[PDB]
Formats: sequence, structure tokens, C-alpha cells
Amino acid sequence: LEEELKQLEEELQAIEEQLAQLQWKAQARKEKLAQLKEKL
Amino acid sequence: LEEELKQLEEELQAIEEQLAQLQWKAQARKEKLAQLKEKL
Amino acid sequence: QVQLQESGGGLVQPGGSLRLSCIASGRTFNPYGMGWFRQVPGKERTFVSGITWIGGTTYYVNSVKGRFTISRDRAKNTVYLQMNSLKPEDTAVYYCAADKDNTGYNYWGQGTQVTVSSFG
Amino acid sequence: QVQLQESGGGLVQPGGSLRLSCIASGRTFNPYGMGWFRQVPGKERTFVSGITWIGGTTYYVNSVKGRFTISRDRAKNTVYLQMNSLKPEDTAVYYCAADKDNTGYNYWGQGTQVTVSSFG
Repeated sequence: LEEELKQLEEELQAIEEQLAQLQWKAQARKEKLAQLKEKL
Repeated sequence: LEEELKQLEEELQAIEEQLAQLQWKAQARKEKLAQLKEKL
Repeated sequence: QVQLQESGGGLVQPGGSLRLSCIASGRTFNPYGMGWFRQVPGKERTFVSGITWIGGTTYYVNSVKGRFTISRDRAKNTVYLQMNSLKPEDTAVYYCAADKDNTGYNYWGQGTQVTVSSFG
Repeated sequence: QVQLQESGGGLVQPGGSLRLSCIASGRTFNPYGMGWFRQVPGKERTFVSGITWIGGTTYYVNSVKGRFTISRDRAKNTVYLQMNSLKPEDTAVYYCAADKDNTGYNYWGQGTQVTVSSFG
């Protein structure tokens, strides 16, 4: 129903916020690894 | 160097494991929302 | 109110294979998904693979891509992990998990030991 | 050993805009990335946007996509959040953050209040 869809959407969006945070952290480290690779 | 690259790779992979876990959780809820949408 | 029971662990040589199973029983159970985690002594449980319950969509961590395959059967409330090309670094206790609500905690089983040891 | 100081908050009508800034100072500082989080009373801080320090790659949560833009300047160790098309539901304390190591904790500033209130 209406409330089930609305509430589950809110819970999905909270997980998605954490997901984006981890994507940011992961990409930042990938870029660091690439930079260190160039120093070799 | 060698050890910096190896250790940072390990730390990246730990974040990537958590990222995949959140992707799994997010997609599972998206599928539930789609199913509830069909009941309406 | 739901119990999770694993099976399928053991001891293999590098290159071997194992099939893990996990059955959920108890009160009627319809999770968002089920998955597998692993743990070595002194460390936290880490994600290995997951499958969404409705769609059957699969997720794998980079260290097992192309070697492990997850599947599930809704009729029996059972999730499976086919583990091929096993390496010593895969040695861990493997735990089954159910994503059942939005508390942030999954429901877990009791773990099955997986040992990959090069004997010669 | 690094301090983070925000600026740019305030009170706008729905549809308005604000530009947040954050400067890092202290011991020499080269983070993995910087980002912005937000918090409403009684809830935990939630991610809003992040930028990687080397590449400048940006990430946004779904509720601000197409409305907010993040940027950074390495010369001044400063990160910015341009917040357009503001809605009442964006009302929160906005916090600046630095991803500096692998402890799982970021370094934070002291927050800047953002209020979006429909007055008439």
C-alpha cells in the first residue's frame, strides 16, 4: 500500500546514502593507488 | 612502494566488500518496491 | 523466530571445490535476500556473496569473482554457495545470513569451517 | 592535528540557494577526499556529497542529484557545496568531512545550520 511503499522507499534511500559514501571512499583510494603506480 | 600499494589495496578491498553488501541490500528492496507496485 | 542451518564445509587441497548450503526454518519467512559471509580469527565477518530473494540478483566480492556462485530456492528457503578454484586464503568460517528487516542486522546461522591447505 | 571550519549556512525560502565552504588547516594534510554530511535532531549524520581529492570525482545522494554541486581546490585545501533549488526537507546542520586514513572515521568540522522555511 501507500504507507508500505513510502516507508520502504525511505529505508532504501538510507542504504543508498551509505552506498554512495562507500563509492566515494573506494574511488578515492583507487585514484591514490594509480598515483603510487606512476611513481614506480 | 610495494608495501604501500599492497596494504592500500587490502584496505580498498575491505571497503569494496562493504559496498557490495550494500548493493545487495539496496537491490533487494528495489525489487520489493516493484512487487508492491504491481499489487496496486 | 527463524533458524538458519549451514552445511557443506570441509578441508580441500588448493584447486578443490565445496558446495555450501543453508536452510531457513521456523516462523514463516520472506527475507529481502540471503547471503554468505566469512570470518577469520580475530577479525569481523566480511561479505562474500549475496542474492536478492525476489529477483535472484547476485553480488560477489572481487576476491571470489569467477570462482564462487550463489543461488537460492524459494520453495525450500535455501541458499547455496558453490566454491570452486579454492585457495589457502579462502580458509575461514563461512556464515549464512538473512536480510530480513531494516534494523541493519541480518539473521545468521552458526557457521561452517572451510579449510584450504596445501599438503603436497 | 587538522581543523575543519565551515561557512555559508543561513535561512532561505524554498527555491533559494546557498554556497557552503570548508577550509582545512593545521598539520600538512592530503586526504583521500572531502565531503558533506547533514544531520537533523535525534538522527545520525547522513552522507550528502563527496569529492575525491586527487581526481575530483563527485558523488551525490539521490535526494540532491541535479540540485547540489560539490567542488574542491587543492591549493587552499577547501571544499565547496553549491546548494540550489532548496526544499524545506533540506533543513539540517550540514557538516564538512575529510576522509584521511583507514580507521573508518572521517575528520569533521563543527557544522553550519541550513534552514529552508516557507514564509509566504
